Amino acid sequence: KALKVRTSATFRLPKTLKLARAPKYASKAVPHYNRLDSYKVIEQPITSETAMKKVEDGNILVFQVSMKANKYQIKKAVKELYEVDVLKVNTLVRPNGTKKAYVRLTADYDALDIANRIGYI
Amino acid sequence: GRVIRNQRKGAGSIFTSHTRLRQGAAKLRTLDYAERHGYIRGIVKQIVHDSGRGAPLAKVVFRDPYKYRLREEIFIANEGVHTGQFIYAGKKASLNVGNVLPLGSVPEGTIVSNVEEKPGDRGALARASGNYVIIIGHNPDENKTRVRLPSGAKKVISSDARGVIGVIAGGGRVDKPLLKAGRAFHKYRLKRNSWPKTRGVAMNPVDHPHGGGNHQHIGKASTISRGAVSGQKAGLIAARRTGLLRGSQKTQ
Amino acid sequence: YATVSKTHKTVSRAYGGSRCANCVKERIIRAFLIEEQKIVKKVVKEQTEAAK
Amino acid sequence: NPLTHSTPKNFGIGQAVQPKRNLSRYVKWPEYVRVQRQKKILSIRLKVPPTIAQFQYTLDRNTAAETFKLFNKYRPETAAEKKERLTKEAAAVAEGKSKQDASPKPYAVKYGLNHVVALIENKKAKLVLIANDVDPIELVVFLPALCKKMGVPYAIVKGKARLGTLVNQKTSAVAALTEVRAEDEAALAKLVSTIDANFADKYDEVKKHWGGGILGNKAQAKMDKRAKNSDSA
RNA sequence: UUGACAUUGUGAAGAGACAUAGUUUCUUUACUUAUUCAAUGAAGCGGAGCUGGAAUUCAUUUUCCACGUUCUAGCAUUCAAGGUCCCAUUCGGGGCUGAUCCGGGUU
RNA sequence: GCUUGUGACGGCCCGUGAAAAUCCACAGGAAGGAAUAGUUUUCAUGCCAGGUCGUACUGAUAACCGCAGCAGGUCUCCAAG
RNA sequence: GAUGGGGAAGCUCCGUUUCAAAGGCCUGAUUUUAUGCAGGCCACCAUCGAAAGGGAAUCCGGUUAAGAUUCCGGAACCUGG
Ligand SMILES: [Mg+2]
Ligand SMILES: [Mg+2]
Ligand SMILES: [Mg+2]
Ligand SMILES: [Mg+2]
Ligand SMILES: [Mg+2]
Ligand SMILES: [Mg+2]
Ligand SMILES: [Mg+2]
Ligand SMILES: [Mg+2]
Ligand SMILES: [Mg+2]
Ligand SMILES: [Mg+2]
Ligand SMILES: [Mg+2]
Ligand SMILES: [Mg+2]
Ligand SMILES: [Mg+2]
Ligand SMILES: [Mg+2]
Ligand SMILES: [Mg+2]
Ligand SMILES: [Mg+2]
Ligand SMILES: [Mg+2]
Ligand SMILES: [Mg+2]
Ligand SMILES: [Mg+2]
Ligand SMILES: [Mg+2]
Ligand SMILES: [Mg+2]
Ligand SMILES: [Mg+2]
Ligand SMILES: [Mg+2]
Ligand SMILES: [Mg+2]
Ligand SMILES: [Mg+2]
Ligand SMILES: [Mg+2]
Ligand SMILES: [Mg+2]
Ligand SMILES: [Mg+2]
Ligand SMILES: [Mg+2]
Ligand SMILES: [Mg+2]
Ligand SMILES: [Mg+2]
Ligand SMILES: [Mg+2]
Ligand SMILES: [Mg+2]
Ligand SMILES: [Mg+2]
Ligand SMILES: [Mg+2]
Repeated sequence: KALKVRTSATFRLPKTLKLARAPKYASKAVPHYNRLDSYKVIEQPITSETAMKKVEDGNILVFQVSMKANKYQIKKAVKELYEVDVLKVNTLVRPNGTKKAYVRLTADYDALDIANRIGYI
Repeated sequence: GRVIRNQRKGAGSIFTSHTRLRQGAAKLRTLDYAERHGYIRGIVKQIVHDSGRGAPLAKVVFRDPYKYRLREEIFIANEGVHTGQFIYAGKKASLNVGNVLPLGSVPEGTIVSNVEEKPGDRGALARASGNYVIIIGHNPDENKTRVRLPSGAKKVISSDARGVIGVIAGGGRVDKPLLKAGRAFHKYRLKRNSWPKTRGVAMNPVDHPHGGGNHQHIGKASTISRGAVSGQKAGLIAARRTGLLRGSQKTQ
Repeated sequence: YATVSKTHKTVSRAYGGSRCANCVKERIIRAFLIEEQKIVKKVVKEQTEAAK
Repeated sequence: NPLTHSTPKNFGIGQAVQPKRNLSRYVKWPEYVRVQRQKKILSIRLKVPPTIAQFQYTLDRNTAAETFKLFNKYRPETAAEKKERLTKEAAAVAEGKSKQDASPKPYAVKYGLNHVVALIENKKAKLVLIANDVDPIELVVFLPALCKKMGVPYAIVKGKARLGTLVNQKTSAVAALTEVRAEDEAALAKLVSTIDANFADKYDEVKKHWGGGILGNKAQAKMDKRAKNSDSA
């Protein structure tokens, strides 16, 4: 017979089969356990006299919160560690290089009430 | 002794072009099928100033033989071409101002611009505001075509070499006194860093072959050998005469 | 312009929010005439091919 | 007819976008392609010495068809076949007390370059097929001379792979017969003769004949019509 | 920068020696594959043919050129509409032609 | 009136005074779409979510650079009678 | 300033789309099923480089020893879904 019929002047790299990895020994024997769980995410209360104010007047809980952790993660690990519901979470890095969550609870909850359930005062 | 000025320009530090505002590079069409078997229409669409350029450019757009779409070219405007004018490019194309034609097809005495050294090099000869070349005869076997360039030189190139019919626009620009230093200044500001110019004769000797002395003087013949070496060639390089050119010039 | 309903971005003629109406008028006339004088170029030089 | 319409389409410079065509003439092949094509070209433009060029003169398809047809019968042992042979004699021989000769003499095609050379050298080979490819051509260029001087008849045959099939390698380079079942001796003598005629007989004259020096067609025609006009008006 | 040698090959005419058979060497001038330069999303190259027709026929073609676009600041894309052949008639879809043949040397 | 913003103009050039992300529009018409009921989210209303790092103060005859709480140096906005 | 490359004994130098087989979107084909093939495109060939250039969208009141166009109040707007 005879030849191909390429209508394009450009020759391109044949789109050839990409085989997926099916290994033979494992990557690491044991996967890592969860590196940022709810307990590691939210480290202590912040009971500064001016912070407590934000709890009586603010319906706001203030935590020293792991630097590795974003608002999403602060919100969950609060909601989870404490049964409470969260409105919004503002955050900030302190001058001693530790992160501070300003956690606002929804109106259904009283934070000041919830503060001294966890125990501080 | 120091590296003199003129050897420093080779590394192009502060000496590269001031390219930032330029319309693009000015070139004829690619030498495609259309243009060497027939003609192809375009429209000049804009004739526009180029920074650092004597002569205006003409933005001319064409259809694309091979794909549905406009493809645009940057032409140096020959005098008298205008917006909206139809431009015809190609072997079998007519002898009007603004068309591009292969030097082969135009009678001697024709006056063209932006002409190719070799076919399809997209245009090399006579591009400065005011210049042109003149066909001064052809030798049909080995299709050559003899032209005289602006310099006065005659050179003989392929007949297939394209050229655009006319003279380049903006002629006369140099008839006008700059008058002040500033207009020079603003001129080179858009060319390159060559202005102003310290007389080598006002430098110390580290600086220049002309430098030093207790009075200012070149101190030795200022006609330098072709075979001189970098750091020597400052003066009148290879000058085969010197002094006030008396008498008419004009190549014979 | 994406925070805004399409009528703020056109007018109701052909080439609405794109060309300036007189500018359309022109290319309507020119289109028509040129497609005509085409027919006139056709049959005239068709004649020529037989009358020579 | 209906409300259907004949429009044609003017594809004649300055109008209608060009249609899609076959540009297979023009495509920008990968370098590795452009190399192997132009290598074959360069190898033709150069006048090639008579001791190469005596290749390219290959066998013809028919005689070789007959020659593969033979050589096939005498293929070497298959993996199994010899396993099978061994599990015969090993069990058998060692007991029945035959002298490692409860196996029949094997008639097979001789192969492998170095093996066959000593065969030619020893005038034991009786019809040698030489490949026509073989990229360090040196492995083989001295073989026509050898076979000629050892009075061994030979043939340059198309396909190092095709030689390789009849021996169960991918490629072979050479294949030879030294033995033959008398039931085939006749076929081979006839085969041998044609081959000798086409090669070992013609050898000496081929040794005088340079190769290539061939123009490509853009410049073939260039002078087939330069020399057409100039001389005979 | 200038010379030689190496890269370095292929024709042809002309000079030069065993001393007016051609192995060999240079002056010329050819060749193109080494080397070199320009170009382009390697797009239309070379070769033949169709048709037109200038051409003048010394038996008939011996040739040479062509062989889709120029009043206008429009429009030009969906393997093309057409024509024709198939799928087993669904809606879709496929070939061929339209767009001549040959050589895969991008020019 | 002052400062500033803006506009329709006018002077100047051998100077004619960035780019790109991004957004929209139009030409095109592939294709998809109803009457026993289809198309429509560039019209209105309605639901959810928006991470990470900076954010204090000085900016100078004492928070900067000049061995210093140095008569030096060090970019800018606001501007009453 | 990486990369196919080319230099360099070499640390490295050159080149930035350049003598490179350079890559990815839209959906269809699945009703073994999760995504192979079916087209058609598009050949754009890294990336860093502006807290004064470009740029989606917030305001007023109130509040602190010290934070605010960031919190409270109220009223909006943008982007994605
Ligand atoms: Mg309360
Ligand atoms: Mg923050
Ligand atoms: Mg530059
Ligand atoms: Mg200067
Ligand atoms: Mg001076
Ligand atoms: Mg001077
Ligand atoms: Mg001095
Ligand atoms: Mg001197
Ligand atoms: Mg000196
Ligand atoms: Mg001096
Ligand atoms: Mg003086
Ligand atoms: Mg409107
Ligand atoms: Mg057998
Ligand atoms: Mg020389
Ligand atoms: Mg090309
Ligand atoms: Mg001001
Ligand atoms: Mg202006
Ligand atoms: Mg818009
Ligand atoms: Mg479809
Ligand atoms: Mg909406
Ligand atoms: Mg994300
Ligand atoms: Mg502040
Ligand atoms: Mg102070
Ligand atoms: Mg200090
Ligand atoms: Mg001070
Ligand atoms: Mg680099
Ligand atoms: Mg960046
Ligand atoms: Mg910025
Ligand atoms: Mg900015
Ligand atoms: Mg306030
Ligand atoms: Mg506070
Ligand atoms: Mg403050
Ligand atoms: Mg608020
Ligand atoms: Mg609200
Ligand atoms: Mg929305």
